[PDB]
Amino acid sequence: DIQMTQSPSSLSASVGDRVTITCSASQGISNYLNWYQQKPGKAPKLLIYYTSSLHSGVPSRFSGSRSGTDFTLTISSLQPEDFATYYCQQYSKVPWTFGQGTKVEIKRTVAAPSVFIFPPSDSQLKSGTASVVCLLNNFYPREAKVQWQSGNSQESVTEQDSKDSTYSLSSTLTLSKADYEKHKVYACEVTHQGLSSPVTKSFNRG
Amino acid sequence: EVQLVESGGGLVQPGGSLRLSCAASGYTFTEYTMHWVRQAPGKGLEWMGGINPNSGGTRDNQRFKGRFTISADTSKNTAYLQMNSLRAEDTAVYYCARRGPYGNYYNSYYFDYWGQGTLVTVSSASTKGPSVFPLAPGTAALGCLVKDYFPEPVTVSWNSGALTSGVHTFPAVLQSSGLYSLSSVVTVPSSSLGTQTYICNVNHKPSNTKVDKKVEP
Repeated sequence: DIQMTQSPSSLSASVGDRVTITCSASQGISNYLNWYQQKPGKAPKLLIYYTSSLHSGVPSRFSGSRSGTDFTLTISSLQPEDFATYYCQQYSKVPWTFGQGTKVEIKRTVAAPSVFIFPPSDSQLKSGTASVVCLLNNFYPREAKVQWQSGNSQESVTEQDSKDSTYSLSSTLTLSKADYEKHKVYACEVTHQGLSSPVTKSFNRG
Repeated sequence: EVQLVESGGGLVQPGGSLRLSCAASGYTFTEYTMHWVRQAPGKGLEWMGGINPNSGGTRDNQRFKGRFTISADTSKNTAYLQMNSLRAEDTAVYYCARRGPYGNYYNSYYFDYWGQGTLVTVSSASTKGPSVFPLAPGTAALGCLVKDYFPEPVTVSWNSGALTSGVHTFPAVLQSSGLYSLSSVVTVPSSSLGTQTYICNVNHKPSNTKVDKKVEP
């Protein structure tokens, strides 16, 4: 049962840089290695087959190579839409095995997060809870903190953007019915690198 | 133009038996070999086996020989995966995958086209559809808020697909309750608020429910 060992696990390059992905078969195989690109949300997509040949209509900045049991995927010049996870499959000995993946992230220049804030909706308030949504939109890098008060909000981050390589964050502040209507002014406090001063967006419940 | 469209993936009780289905079109089904590749969440891909629609003969994987069963229906251009005695670790996204190129070229053997995947999720909890509330609006930024549903995934689109640019569908979170929750926002011209209708379609296939909420200000 042939075992593909891919390195590195994840790398951050800059756009137009050259990225090198390794993959080392546990035992010897021929040219029988395929290279797949999986993007967040999508199913894996073939790029390079027979260890070096380009699938029809794949940007030729993509190369694959071979020295031994060791295999080498070559994005000559990284592009912001190449943000992906890349897999080698071996098709030498059944059962077919894939790599473990390499996550290829894009390093770009700092952006600051456009902030927006959302009161709870009339419609939702009848359920007995209220959810306040702070939204940080299209910032880089990924580090940034959101402040409302704590114990309440969960939060989550869009994956890397395939066009401007930016993130986005949905911090949601879910307190209770009339625990919402007790107090009056709601605001999320955002703090992020490309923002010189910790920015705060707010609304008064009324 | 080749499209593989999957379906079937929802919640399965631990022990129960689901059946997924690839639905191929845009070529001749009996010329190519469908397969099934599986991917647990955050994880690597795993080969499940394949089947030849033209002979019906199945290429198997001896760790799935027992529970799983691949098959196909020439008439409906459809290849299936049957899954019995399901356990927590069988949760994954299940892809089908065609294997080109035409023939057996002894140098070329790869999964060229794939289905979009479907999320089988095996756990004791019960299904609940989501409730969608709006996040109402230079640049205006509206969204809609999907809340209290089980299991993953919900599939959000905007203006039924016409609106793709500027969208941001955040990944779900699990709540101490045990129901999921996510948000999805777009940004749009303010000047367009008065004259374009913005609607979000939260399709929840593990319960056969799609909720379209209209976001006004």
